[PDB]
Amino acid sequence: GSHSMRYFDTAMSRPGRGEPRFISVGYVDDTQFVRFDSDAASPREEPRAPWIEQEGPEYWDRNTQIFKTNTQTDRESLRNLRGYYNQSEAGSHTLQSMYGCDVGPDGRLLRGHNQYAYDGKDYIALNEDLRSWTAADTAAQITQRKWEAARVAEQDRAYLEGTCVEWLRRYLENGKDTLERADPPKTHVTHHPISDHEATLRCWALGFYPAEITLTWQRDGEDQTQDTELVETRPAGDRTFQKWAAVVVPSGEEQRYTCHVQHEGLPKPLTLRWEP
Amino acid sequence: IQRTPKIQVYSRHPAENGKSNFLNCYVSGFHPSDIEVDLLKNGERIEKVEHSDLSFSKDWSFYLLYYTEFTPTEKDEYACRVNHVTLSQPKIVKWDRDM
Amino acid sequence: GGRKKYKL
Repeated sequence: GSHSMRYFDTAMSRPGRGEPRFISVGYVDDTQFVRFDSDAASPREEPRAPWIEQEGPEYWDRNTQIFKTNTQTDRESLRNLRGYYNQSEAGSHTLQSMYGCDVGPDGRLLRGHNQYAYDGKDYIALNEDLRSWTAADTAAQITQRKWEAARVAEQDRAYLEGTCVEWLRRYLENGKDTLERADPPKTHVTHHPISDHEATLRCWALGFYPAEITLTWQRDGEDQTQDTELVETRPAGDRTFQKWAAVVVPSGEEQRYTCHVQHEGLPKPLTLRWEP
Repeated sequence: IQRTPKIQVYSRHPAENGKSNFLNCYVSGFHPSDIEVDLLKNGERIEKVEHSDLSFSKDWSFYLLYYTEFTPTEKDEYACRVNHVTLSQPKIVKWDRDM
Repeated sequence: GGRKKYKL
């Protein structure tokens, strides 16, 4: 499957500093398109991608109301969770949630998602069947019991299989020039002496979209996984990403190393080496 | 649980002394979400500094991009200073043109 | 498009 739509919601309590803050950002792949923040002067759902701007007044009003109520729901959920864990009302806590759908090249549902984490630890998750739940502990089991009783999975499923896939398909059509375009990385190898004995060979990948990519080094055709330093893929700010991998090699043996790059915007994977 | 931020300082486009660019400070892999970031020019804080909306990775750790328009030179020193609950003193990372 | 969430 080639695409996904997903919402990343964060609710944070702050006793003595107001009601818990709620923020929700929506994405299509690695492209953000909406944001909602309860701490904004006038909280409303607002565009963060040009292709969502054409959407009408009713679209904005409806999603604004949806997130205002979700703000209340997650505040009540934070209260409940404090109870489930016998925590004091003095501490600060975080309730995160990710939900959405993945679709194939043809637009058909690959899989749905709906999970939560409390203070950075997995809490409850809708299973891939879109019918049952997996709870991480006895507190999560309380949420599971209430959800099973009210038949919540059935509501999430109707959305994840219907409405979510319909929105994703519409967004993909409206933003086809960017959402459906993969930008390949610009690549090269740099060389930095360390001493008379060793040097670093660093391999670059710049300007790529989407973020998914694989850079690896080999000495004499053998992957150097344990000896390679890799940095986390980082956003450039123009929608694209960057990344590098480095290896310290003995002076004079530079030609025994090759860097390999795989990216979806590349027809065939690349092989490069230091060119003095 | 608490996870300390990973910090990367770099430019949007390759650095060319005299050409306008964007200085980026990207913090990731941290929990909880409260964090304070400053972009420094020869030890001084830069005022025109923006940032991306709060979000997180598949493992629940947060990430934020802080950026500012700037023009590199051979003399100027740039850096990112970050404070988070996992840190005793603000951590300062110097911009390395080759990283 | 978003969805109505439920209390934990």
